[PDB]
Amino acid sequence: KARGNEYQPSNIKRKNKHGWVRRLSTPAGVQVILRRMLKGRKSLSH
Amino acid sequence: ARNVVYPLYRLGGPQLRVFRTNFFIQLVRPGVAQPEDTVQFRIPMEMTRVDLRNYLEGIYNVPVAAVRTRVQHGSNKRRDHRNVRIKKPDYKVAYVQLAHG
Amino acid sequence: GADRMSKWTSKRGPRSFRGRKGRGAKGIGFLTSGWRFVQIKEMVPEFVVPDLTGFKLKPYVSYLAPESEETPLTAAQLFSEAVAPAIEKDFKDGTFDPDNLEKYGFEPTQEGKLFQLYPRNFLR
Amino acid sequence: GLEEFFDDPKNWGQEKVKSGAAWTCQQLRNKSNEDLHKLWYVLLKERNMLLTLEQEAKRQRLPMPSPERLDKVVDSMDALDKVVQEREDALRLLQTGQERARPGAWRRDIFGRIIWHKFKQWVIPWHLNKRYNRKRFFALPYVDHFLRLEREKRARIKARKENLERKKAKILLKKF
Amino acid sequence: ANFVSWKSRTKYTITPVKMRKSGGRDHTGRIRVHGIGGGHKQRYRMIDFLRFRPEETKSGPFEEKVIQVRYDPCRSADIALVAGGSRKRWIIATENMQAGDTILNSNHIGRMAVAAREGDAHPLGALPVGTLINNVESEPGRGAQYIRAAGTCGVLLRKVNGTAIIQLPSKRQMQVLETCVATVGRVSNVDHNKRVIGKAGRNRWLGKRPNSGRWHRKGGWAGRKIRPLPPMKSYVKLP
Amino acid sequence: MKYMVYPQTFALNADRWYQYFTKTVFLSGLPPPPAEPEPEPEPEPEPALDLAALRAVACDCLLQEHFYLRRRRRVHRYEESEVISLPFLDQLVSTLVGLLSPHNPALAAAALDYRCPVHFYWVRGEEIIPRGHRRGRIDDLRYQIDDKPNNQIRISKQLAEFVPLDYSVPIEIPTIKCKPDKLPLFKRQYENHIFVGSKTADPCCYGHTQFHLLPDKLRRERLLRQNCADQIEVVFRANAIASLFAWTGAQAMYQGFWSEADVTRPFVSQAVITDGKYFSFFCYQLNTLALTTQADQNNPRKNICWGTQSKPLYETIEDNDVKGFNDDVLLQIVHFLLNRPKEE
Amino acid sequence: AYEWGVRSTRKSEPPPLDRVYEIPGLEPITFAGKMHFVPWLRPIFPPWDRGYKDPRFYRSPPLHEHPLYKDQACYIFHHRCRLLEGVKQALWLTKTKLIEGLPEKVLSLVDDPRNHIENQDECVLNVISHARLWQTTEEIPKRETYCPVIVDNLIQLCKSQILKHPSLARRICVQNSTFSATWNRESLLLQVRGSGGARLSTKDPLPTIASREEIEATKNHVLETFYPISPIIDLHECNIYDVKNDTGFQEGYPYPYPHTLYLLDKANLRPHRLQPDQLRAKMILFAFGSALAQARLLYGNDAKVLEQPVVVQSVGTDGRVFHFLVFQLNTTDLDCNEGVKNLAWVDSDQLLYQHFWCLPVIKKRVVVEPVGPVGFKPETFRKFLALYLHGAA
RNA sequence: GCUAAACCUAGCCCCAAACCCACUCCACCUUACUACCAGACAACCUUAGCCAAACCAUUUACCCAAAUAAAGUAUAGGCGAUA
RNA sequence: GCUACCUAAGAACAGCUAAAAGAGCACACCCGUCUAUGUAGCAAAAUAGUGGGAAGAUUUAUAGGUAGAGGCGACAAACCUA
RNA sequence: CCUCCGCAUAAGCCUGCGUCAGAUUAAAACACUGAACUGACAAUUAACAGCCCAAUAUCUACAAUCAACCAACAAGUCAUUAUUACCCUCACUGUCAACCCAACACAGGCAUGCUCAUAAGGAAAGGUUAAAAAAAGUAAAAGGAACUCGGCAAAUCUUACCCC
Ligand SMILES: [Mg+2]
Ligand SMILES: [Mg+2]
Ligand SMILES: [Mg+2]
Ligand SMILES: [Mg+2]
Ligand SMILES: [Mg+2]
Ligand SMILES: [Mg+2]
Ligand SMILES: [Mg+2]
Ligand SMILES: [Mg+2]
Ligand SMILES: [Mg+2]
Ligand SMILES: [Mg+2]
Ligand SMILES: [Mg+2]
Ligand SMILES: [Mg+2]
Ligand SMILES: [Mg+2]
Ligand SMILES: [Mg+2]
Ligand SMILES: [Mg+2]
Ligand SMILES: [Mg+2]
Ligand SMILES: [Mg+2]
Ligand SMILES: [Mg+2]
Ligand SMILES: [Mg+2]
Repeated sequence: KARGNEYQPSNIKRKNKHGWVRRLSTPAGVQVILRRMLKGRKSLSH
Repeated sequence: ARNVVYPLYRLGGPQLRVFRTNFFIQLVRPGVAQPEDTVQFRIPMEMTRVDLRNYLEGIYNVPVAAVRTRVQHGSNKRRDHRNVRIKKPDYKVAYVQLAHG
Repeated sequence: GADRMSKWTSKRGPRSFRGRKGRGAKGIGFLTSGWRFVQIKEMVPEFVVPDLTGFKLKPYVSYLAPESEETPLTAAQLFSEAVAPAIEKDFKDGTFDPDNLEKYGFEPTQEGKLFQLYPRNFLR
Repeated sequence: GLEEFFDDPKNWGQEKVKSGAAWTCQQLRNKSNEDLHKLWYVLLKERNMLLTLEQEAKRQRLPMPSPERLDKVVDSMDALDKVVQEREDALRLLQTGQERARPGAWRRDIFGRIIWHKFKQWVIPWHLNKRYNRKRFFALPYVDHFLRLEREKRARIKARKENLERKKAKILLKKF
Repeated sequence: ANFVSWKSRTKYTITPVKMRKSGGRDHTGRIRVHGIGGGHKQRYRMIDFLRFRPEETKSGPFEEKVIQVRYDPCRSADIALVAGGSRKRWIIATENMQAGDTILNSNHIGRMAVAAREGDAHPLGALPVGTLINNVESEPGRGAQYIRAAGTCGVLLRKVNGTAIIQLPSKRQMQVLETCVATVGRVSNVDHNKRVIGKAGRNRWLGKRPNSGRWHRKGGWAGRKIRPLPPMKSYVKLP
Repeated sequence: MKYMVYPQTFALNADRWYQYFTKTVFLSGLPPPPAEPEPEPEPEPEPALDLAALRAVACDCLLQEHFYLRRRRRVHRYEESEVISLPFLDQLVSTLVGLLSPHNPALAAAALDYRCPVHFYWVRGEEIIPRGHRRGRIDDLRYQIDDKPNNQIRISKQLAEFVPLDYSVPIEIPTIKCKPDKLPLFKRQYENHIFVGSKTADPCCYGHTQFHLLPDKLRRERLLRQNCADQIEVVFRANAIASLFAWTGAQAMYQGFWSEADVTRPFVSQAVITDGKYFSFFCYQLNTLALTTQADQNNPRKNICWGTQSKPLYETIEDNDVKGFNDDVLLQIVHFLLNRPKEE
Repeated sequence: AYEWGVRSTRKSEPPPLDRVYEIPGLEPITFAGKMHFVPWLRPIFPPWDRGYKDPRFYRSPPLHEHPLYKDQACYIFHHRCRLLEGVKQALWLTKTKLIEGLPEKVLSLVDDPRNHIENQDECVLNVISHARLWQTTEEIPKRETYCPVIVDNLIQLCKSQILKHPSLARRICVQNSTFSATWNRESLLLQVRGSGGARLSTKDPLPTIASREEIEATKNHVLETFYPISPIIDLHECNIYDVKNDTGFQEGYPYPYPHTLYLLDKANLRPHRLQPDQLRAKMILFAFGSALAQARLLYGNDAKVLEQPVVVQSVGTDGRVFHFLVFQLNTTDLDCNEGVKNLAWVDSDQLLYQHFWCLPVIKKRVVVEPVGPVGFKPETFRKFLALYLHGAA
C-alpha cells in the first residue's frame, strides 16, 4: 500500500537507538561523535 | 539561591541557610480574572513553592495561605532572517493566596 | 523527523519521561513506599533576613560623594589589617611563640567547625 | 507588605525618577559585613520593584519611566557580591592556601580533551558509586587522529586570521 | 543483545515458577534451533530428581505420602506432589501412583534382594534382576537423567561384582555403580503415543513453528540403515 | 468533561464556592425543633437515656484505640488517622446504633455501611468555549462528586423535613466573579455516577446520618502551620455541604426527580464530620434539584445546610483515662441518631 | 545431585589481580590516587562502613547475633499457614477430641420460636442480595468486598435483637486484634499468633459446655497420628522468637473475655483461597490459641488440668459456605498425650446459598433463572443466630 | 520602459615564520547538558580491494632519514607487467 | 520506529445460529477477489462498489532482540526505512 | 441538508484561528479579516497522571470463565511469615491549540474508553448555461446471453458435473 509513513515517532525508541549514552557505549559511536565534533555539527546526537 | 551548589544534607546535620538569596521575582498583573486574595508572581525556574512562601514571609512579611506553580513554555516559532528559530524563554508563574482574609 | 535543535525539556517525552526530568529545582526530601513525599525541614533553605528598621543605607548613593582609587582586597592586606598589630604587640612584649598561632586567628584543620572554607560548606 | 513591589504612589506615571549613583566596589569595601547584608536585602527589594515596573510597562505598552535605575541596582548588587567574594577568597587563601572553593581536578575525558572536572559531594565512596564508575576519564587512543585533526583545524583558522590581519595592514598602509 | 536465562533461583520450592520462552534463540539473539516459538504460557514445577535425599538432621531411609498426581505442561509424564516429614516435593509420577499411597526411599543395600512395589526407589543392587526401572543415574547421587519420559521404562539385566547393567528404552546397555539409586516401575502417562494432534493449531499451541517451505533434495543419509547396536556404555572408573 | 468536586479539599474558601455550585444557603446552629405537633401523651413510660452508659461506651471505644491496643509498628505520626481514629469511629457508630436500637426502633431495620461510595452528577450554569474549533459555542458546567464517608446509615422510610419546601431566608447564596477552575478545580471525563451508597434495588433508599473523618492532609496542626488559622471550620463546612448535597441529590434522583421534574417533597440528611478529637454536626435539606440555566431563571427555592462550630469530644487523653470529656458532643451524636421517620 | 543456580545468572568472580601483588617488598602503583578507573592499573579497597546510622539504608545484623535467637526452633502458626492434613493436624497440635454436631445449648437457644428474627428469611435474603449484587457501582462484586460485607451485615442483623435480650449491651466487635499463645507439645515448642477479621469480646465469660463427667471420660480417647507426615508440616519454623503468652488486652479492658472469632476468606483467586478443611483447622487453632491465652492470663503459667474450662467460639466463612466451631479447653499441660483432652464441636460445610445470579441469564430472549440467590438454607443463619445468642439469653 | 543590467570587498588560496589550544557561577556518560547512594566489565592484534598486467590466477610504486649524485646502476620478477 | 521472525507484559472481537467446533451467517476489525475510475493521480499503489476472514495458525498498542561474506523467511530468489 | 461521527485518554507534536496593532506591502489558492501572517501582550494552577519502597532469612500444589453444578486442556494474569531498623511529611514534573505519520490545510495511515445517532461535530453548489466526448446513476417496448475469450458488468437468486 502507501509507503511514505515509515517514521512512527516514539521518544523512547529515539533516545534508546541514537542517544548520547548509546553513542558513547561503543568505540564506534564515540568516533561518530568525534566526527560530528570535527565537522562542527550543532547536534552531536539525538 | 540559584546557580550555586547546595551543601549535601546528612541526617542530623545543620539547617540549610541562605544569607544573600539570588532569587528575584516580578509581581505580574493577571491576564484572566482571579479571586480577590490571589496574587500572581513570575519567579525563576529553580524557585519552589516553599522557597517562594519563605521569601514572601521573610522579606516582605506577607502572610501566605497557599502557593501553586506552573511552567509557561515560551514560543519557539519566530524565525530569524536566517530562518533560525528564536526562542522566548520559558518561565515559571506562581499563584499565591493570602492568609488572613 | 524529530526536532534535534530544540532543548530537551520535561514536556517532551512520554508519561514516564515527564516528571523525571525536572526544571532545576533542588530537592527537599525523598519518596517513601506509598509514593508519599517526606519533606526534611533542614533540606529547605531558610532565608536569613535581617532587621531594617534602623538601617540608614539607601539602595543608591548621593552624587556629592567623592571618588576614590580602587584597591581590591588581598589576603596580604587582610593579614596586615587583621593579625599584624596583635602579633607585633605580643612580639614586642616578647610573648609571641611561633608554635601556637591559633590565638592569632589561625586554625590547623577546617573540619571541626560548621562553616568550612575550602570545600565551602555553606550556601551563599 | 505587597506595597513594597511598587514605588511611592506619587511617582506612578511621572515619566522620571531623578536618582542615581549606584554603589561602587570601593564604597562597599568600606562597609562591614552586617551592613553589606542589610544593603543587599535593600537592593533586592528595590530590584524586585523595578522588575515589576518594567514588566507592567511592557504589558501596558508604555516606556519604562527611568530604565537606568534597574541597571544601577543590578551593578550595585554585582559590586556587593564582588566585595563579599573578595573577602571570602582572601580568607580562604589565608587559612587553607587555596582558590576555587569548589574542589576539582584536571582530567581527560572519553574524547581525549583536557577538562577541569568539578566534584559533586556524594555520600558513598567513589569505588562503590555505580553511576560514577560508568563515566570514563581516559582516552582509548582511537581518538588521537581526531585530536590531531582538531589541532590542524585550529592551526588553519589561526593562519587565516593572521594572513587577513597582514592584508588589512597592507591596505591601510597603502592608502596612508 | 541482553539475554538473561529464566533459570535463575538458588532455592528449591514447590510453587510454580514463571518461565520465559526463547523462540529457538541463544544468548546472542540469533536462531539456534528452528521451529520453536509462541505457544501457551507455562509455569515450571521443580522436579526433585534425586529421589533419595534425607531431610536435615536425619540420615536413614524414609517414607513419603503421595498427596497428589498432577499434569505437567513442561514434560511428557505427569508429576506427583509427595510430602514427607516436614517437606513436600514434586517427583516424576510412575504408573498406578495415586493420592494416598506411600513410597519408600531406601539407601541400605541388602544381602538378598528386596520386594519392591511400583513406586519405591532402591539401589540397583538391592533390586531383583529383570525388574522394570526408571529415573536412573550414572554416578551414585548424581540424580536421575535417564529414563524420564511418559510410559518409557528400562530393565535391570545383570548384577556384577560392584556394578549393575541396565537396558535403556533405545536398547543400549549401560553399566553403573551398584550404589546407584533408581525407581521401580514404568513412568506414568502411558498411551502418549496415541495422542493425535488433529490440526496445525494444536501444534502451534504446543509451541512449534511450521517447517520451511524450501524443497531439500535427499542425500545419501536418507535410505534405511541397519546398524548393529552400539557397544556397552560404562560409567565405572577403573585405575 | 466535568469538574471533580472534592468534599474534603485543600482549597481555601471552598465552602462558598461549593455553596455556589450547589445553590445552598448555610446558617449557624441546628435547625429549629418541630414544636408544631402537640404531644398530648406527655406522661408515659418513656425509657430515659442512660447518659452514664453511653458515656462509658464512648470512653471505652476511645480507650480501645487511643491509649491502648496491642499495636505492632510504632505507630507512626502519619497514618494515625487511619490506624487509630477510623476504627474508633466505626466502632463508636456501631456500638451507639446497637445501644440506641431499643430507644429508636428505626435503627434496627437500618443498613449500616462502612466506607461505601456515593456519587452525584449534576449541571449548574453555562460558559462560552474560549479556544479551539468549538470557540463561541455554549457548553454546560458539569460537576461530579465522588465521596466515601467512613460510616453511613440508610433507611427505607424518609426522615421528616426541618423547614418547609418554600422556606425563605434573607441571606443570599455567594457568587464567584471568576471561573470554577481557579478554586482550584480541575476537569476530567469519566463515568457519570449517581449513587446513594447502594443500587436502586435496595429497599433502604433514603439516608439517615453520615459519618466523616478528616484525612491527615487537613490536620488542625497542619492548618495552623500553613498560616491558615481561620480555615479550620471551612473544611468542615465544605465537606458537609458537598457530601450532604451529593447524598440528598442521589436520594431524590433515585425517586425519579431531576432538573425538569424538580421535587414534590424535600429531602433531608444528617452528617457528623470529625477529626480524631473535634466533632461537628450538620443537617441538610435539599429543596430544589433544578440548577441548570434553563431551570433556574425563575426558581426561588434554595437548599439549606445547618452547621455548628467544631467542639472537642475529649481533652488530652493520657494515663489510661480521659482527662476532659464534653458530654454535650455525645448528646448531639445520640440526638442525631435518635431521629425517626415521621409517623401519624 | 542437581543444583538450581545457573552460573550464567550467578555472581561473577572478580578478575584475578595483577601479578605485581605477588612480589614481596614491591608496592604497586594504581589508579586509586586519581579517583577513577584507568585501563592500566588496579586497586584494593578496604570494606566501607558508616559512622552514622541511616534508616533508609539500614542493614540488619546477621541472624545469629540477633538477641532473640534461639538454638531450638519454635513452630509458628499464623493466618497464612495452610495445614496439609488440616483437621487432624489441628487436633493433634491442640490435643483435642472432635464432635460432629454443634452443642445442644446453642440449638436449644435457637429452637425457641420467640428467639427468631422478626422477618428472618426475608432479612437474610435481603442481606445476601445487598452483599452480592447491590453493594457497589460495579456489575458483579468481588469476594474481597462481598465476604466481609456479608459477615458484618449478618452480625448487625443479629445485634438488632438487643431490645429483646437486654444483655447484648456487654459485647463489642473488635478489629485488628491478635493472639499469641505458646505451648510445648512432645518437646515441640509450638506458638500460635493469630490476626484475623474481628472478635466478639464480652464483659463475661462463656458458660462451659461439657460437664466434668465428659471431661473425665475424654481421657480414654487417643489422638490419631499420621506417620509419614510430621504434625509440624506447613508451620513457620523460626529460630528467632520470644515466649510471650499474651492476649491483645491487658488488665482494665472492659471486654476481656472473647466470644466468637470470625475468619474471612478474602481472596478472589481460588489458589489463594483456603480449602474448607484447612480453614476449619485454622479456626480450630485460633480458638485454641485464644482459649490458651485466656487460661494463662487467669490461671498462671502452670501446666495443670483446669477445674474451670475456657470456652471460645469461632466461625469461618468463604462468603457463601460457613463453618461453625465451639471449642472448650480443659488442660494447660500438653506435652503428654494421655491426660484429658479438650473438646471441639465442629459443624462443617453449611451453605447460606448455592449460587447467585447477578445478571438475568437469558436463553433465546426468555429468562430462565432470575436475578437473585439460587438455593437458600435458613438453618445456616439459624446456627449463626444460635452462636451469637450463646452468651446471653 | 518594464523586467532588468552594472559595481569592490567581504573573505579566501599558496608560501614563509613560529611548535598550538582550552575552568567567571551552574549543568552535562542515566533518556548527555539530570544536586544527593553498595558489584567493583573494560584497549592493546598482518588491511582489503579497485586498478595494471590490454583476460586472470604469482605479481602491480604509495612506507615519513633535508637536497644532489652514485642510478633508474646492482638486483627482483607468470624474468613480465613492472618493482 | 517499515517490514520478516521472535521475547516480555497488555488489549479487542456486537448480534444470530450456539452441535461440541483452527463451525456457519454477520458488525467493528484484518485482508485485498473482480470491475470501473485514476495514471504529474486524493494517493511514489488511492477511491467507489463488490468480495475472503472475522474465538483464532486471529487482529492489535508498548518496549526489547536478530544485520549485510549477514539476519529473517508456513521458499514468494519474500522482506530487512518508498 | 449531512453525519461511518464525535468527546476523552495514550502516543505524537510543541504555542501552531486568544487579545491588540499593521494591514501601504506581504501567504489568504479571490476576498471580508483570519487556520496557509508580522510584531507585542496574555495563558496550561492538582485531587488526575508521572516521580516509589530498609535489610537478612523464610513462605507461596488447588486457574479463569457471574465460579455455583457440569466439563475440560493449550495447564494458567495477582498471597506471606520471623527478627532488627524507623516517629520528619504533601516537594518536583505534564496540564494550551483547529495537533500526529504521509514533501501539502494530502479521499491515505493511526491504540483504548464512552452514546452507537447524537445533547457532539459539520456543508456536496464562485455565478451562469444545458452542446459533443467522458464519469456516476436512474428508467426502458419486444426479445432474453443471440454479447463476449469468457454472463465482464448489471439484474435476479441460482441446478448438476469435472480437474487440482
Ligand atoms: Mg515435517
Ligand atoms: Mg516440503
Ligand atoms: Mg586488467
Ligand atoms: Mg585498457
Ligand atoms: Mg571480463
Ligand atoms: Mg470460523
Ligand atoms: Mg464469517
Ligand atoms: Mg518454487
Ligand atoms: Mg523463481
Ligand atoms: Mg485540555
Ligand atoms: Mg506523498
Ligand atoms: Mg451541532
Ligand atoms: Mg462547498
Ligand atoms: Mg451547479
Ligand atoms: Mg462551477
Ligand atoms: Mg428493456
Ligand atoms: Mg455466443
Ligand atoms: Mg458473435
Ligand atoms: Mg459479476
